[PDB]
Amino acid sequence: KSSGRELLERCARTAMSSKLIHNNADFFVKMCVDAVLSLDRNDLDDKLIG
Amino acid sequence: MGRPFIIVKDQGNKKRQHGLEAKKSHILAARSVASIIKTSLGPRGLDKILISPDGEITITNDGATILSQMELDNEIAKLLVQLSKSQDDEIGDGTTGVVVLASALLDQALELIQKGIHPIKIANGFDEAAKLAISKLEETCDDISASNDELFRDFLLRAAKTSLGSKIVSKDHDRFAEMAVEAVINVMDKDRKDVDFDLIKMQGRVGGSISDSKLINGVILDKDFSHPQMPKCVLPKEGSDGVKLAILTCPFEPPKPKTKHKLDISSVEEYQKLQTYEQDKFKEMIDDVKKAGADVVICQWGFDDEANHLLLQNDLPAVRWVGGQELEHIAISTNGRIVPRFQDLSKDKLGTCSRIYEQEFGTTKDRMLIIEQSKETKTVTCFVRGSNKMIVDEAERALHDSLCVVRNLVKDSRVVYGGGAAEVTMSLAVSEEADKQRGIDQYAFRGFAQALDTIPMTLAENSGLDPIGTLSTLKSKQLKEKISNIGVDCLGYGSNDMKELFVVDPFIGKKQQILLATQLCRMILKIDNVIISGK
Ligand SMILES: Nc1ncnc2c1ncn2[C@@H]1O[C@H](COP(=O)(O)OP(=O)(O)O)[C@@H](O)[C@H]1O
Ligand SMILES: [Mg+2]
Repeated sequence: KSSGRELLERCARTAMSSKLIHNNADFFVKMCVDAVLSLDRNDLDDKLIG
Repeated sequence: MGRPFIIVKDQGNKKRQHGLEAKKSHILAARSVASIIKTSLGPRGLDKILISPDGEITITNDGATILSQMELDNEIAKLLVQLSKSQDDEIGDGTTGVVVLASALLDQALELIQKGIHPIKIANGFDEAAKLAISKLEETCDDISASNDELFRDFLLRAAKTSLGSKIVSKDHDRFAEMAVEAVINVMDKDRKDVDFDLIKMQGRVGGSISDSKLINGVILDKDFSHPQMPKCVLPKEGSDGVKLAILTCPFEPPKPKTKHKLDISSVEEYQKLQTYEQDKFKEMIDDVKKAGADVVICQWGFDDEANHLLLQNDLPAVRWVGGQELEHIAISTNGRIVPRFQDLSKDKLGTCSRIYEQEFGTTKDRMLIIEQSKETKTVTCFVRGSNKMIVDEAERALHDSLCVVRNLVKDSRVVYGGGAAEVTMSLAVSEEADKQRGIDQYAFRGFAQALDTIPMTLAENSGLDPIGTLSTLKSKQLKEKISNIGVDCLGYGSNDMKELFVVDPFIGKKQQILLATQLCRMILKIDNVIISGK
C-alpha cells in the first residue's frame, strides 16, 4: 500500500545509469516522471513526448 | 572460414580506435586547439586570420568564429566547435575561456587515467566539484540591484569596457561603451526589465574611420529614392512634427487579381473605356495620400514610370524596392501600422520621424536612408565605420559581444569580478574540500582545482608576468583575506585589485564556463570505441 508517484521514481533512476544523467539524475528524473502522468493511463503515446 | 571477412560495410575506410592509447590521442588533440587560442585570451590576446574556400578572409580572435567555418577532421575538436557555439548563442561572451578550461580538464584527467582510476570516476568527481565552486562564488557575489538607475548606468559601463579590451575596438573603450549601454537603455522597461535584443539592430558600413561611428535611433536603408530630383532632407512644416510616414505593402500598379485572368475587349468602345479607367486610378492613388496627409511612401515593389513623377509634383518623396523585413522594423520606431490596402489608409496608421536626410559616401554611388527620433523610441540601430572591410566586420562582432554582456546584467543583476579573481576563488574552494573528505575522490578534486588555475596563469603568461609569482600571490591574498577582488592584472597597474580597475563581468557568463566545460569532458572520457569512416 505504497504511493504510486514514488513507484515510478525508483524505476526511472535505474534507466538513467550508463548515461550522462547519472550525476544529474536528481533534476532529470523529476521531469520524465511528471511527463507520463500527464498522459492518459489508458493511452500512452511516444509522439507527444517528442 | 575463407579469406574474405565482411560484417560491417566499408571496412577499409572505417578504422577502430581503442585502448589506453585512444584516450591519450583524443586528450592531447584537444590541447592543440586550446593552444592556438591560448594566446588570444585576455586583453593582450591576438587575432586569427580565417580564409574561406571562396577566397573571403576574416580576422577575429573570438573562439566562436575561429572554430566556425574551419575545416576539421577529428571529431573531438568538432565538439569544441559546438562548445564555443553554445557559449556564443546564449551568453554571447566567454567562448575562448571555455575551450581553454575544457582542455585543462582533459589534461589534468589524462594523468589520472594512467593511475588506474576509471574515466567515469574521474568525471564523476568533476560534477561534484563544479557544484562546490558555483556555491562558493555565489555567496561572495555582489548584488547591484539595490541601487538606483543612476548607479546602474555606470555598472553597465564596467561590464562593457572589459569585453571591449580584447578586440580592435580597445583603442577607445570609453567612447564606444556609451553606444552599447545607451542603445540598451532605450528598450529597457525600468521595471522587471527585459533586453529584447530583437529591437536592437546593427548595420555596418565600410569606409571612413572607426571614430566616426555614432549611435543613431532609427532605421538604416540602403535603397535610394525613386526619383533623383526630390530634396535629400525631409523636414516637417509648422506644427505636427511627425512626417506622416506611410508604409504600404502594395505599390502603385494597375490593379490585377493574383489568379490568372483574361480581359476581353470588344472593338473600339470598350478599348476607350479602359483607357480612362487606369487614368483615374493614378488620380485615386494620389488623392488617398493627400487625404491622409502622408509624405514618404515605401513598398516592396518599385513604382511604375508614371507613378514616379506623380509623387514628385505633390512634393511626396518615396522609396522603392524595400525588403519585407525592412518594412517591419520601420513601423515600430515610428509607432505606426503598415497599411495593407489603399482603402485602409488613415492618419492613425501613419508614422512619425524627426528628420530624414539622404546620406552619400565619398566618390562611390550609394544613398543611405537615416531615420532619426528626437525622443526615446522603441528601436535602436548601430552605425559602425572602419578603414577596412574586415575592421568593420570585426567591430560588429566586438560591439555584438558588448551588447551580449549588457543584456546579461538586465536579467540577472548578480555580477562577479573577473581577470583571474573568479577562477582562483573557485579553485581554492575545491582544494579545501579535497583534504577534508580524503578518499579516492581527492585526486579528481585536485585535478579540477589545478585546471581552474590555468585561466589566471594564461592571463599572466600572455601579459609577460610570471605565472609562478602571480599564482602564488593570488592564493596568499585569497586565503588570508576574505576579499576575492584580487586577480590577475594584464595591463600592469601597481594594484592587483579588480574593483579599482573597473573590471566587472556577469555571473551568468562565468557560471557557464565551468558548466559547459565539465559536461563536455564527461562524455569525452566516456568515449572508448572510435569508428571514423574515410571520405
Ligand atoms: N582590463 C582587464 N583587466 C583584467 N582582466 C581582464 C581585462 N580585460 C579582460 N580581462 C579578462 O580576460 C578574460 C577574457 O576576456 P575577453 O578576451 O574579452 O573575452 P573572452 O572571455 O570571450 O575571451 C575575461 O575573463 C576577463 O576577466
Ligand atoms: Mg569577451
